[PDB]
Amino acid sequence: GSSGSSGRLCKALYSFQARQDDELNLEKGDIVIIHEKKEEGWWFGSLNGKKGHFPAAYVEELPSNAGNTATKASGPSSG
Repeated sequence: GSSGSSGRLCKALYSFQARQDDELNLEKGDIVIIHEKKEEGWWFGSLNGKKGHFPAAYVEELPSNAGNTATKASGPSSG
């Protein structure tokens, strides 16, 4: 599609409650951007704009994102 293929994606099967800021909170059916997974189960990525350490067993790697998330705004010569 678009020049990329750098970060992987995944869906949170079970909602995770990040005890502290160290970990990352996940919600049932949440797409997280896989940044780095150089750990056993402990994955690293951003959910909704916030990065952190979340479990793998909770999320599941996906081949492609879900449907198509986009919006249409207007401004000073937006496009």
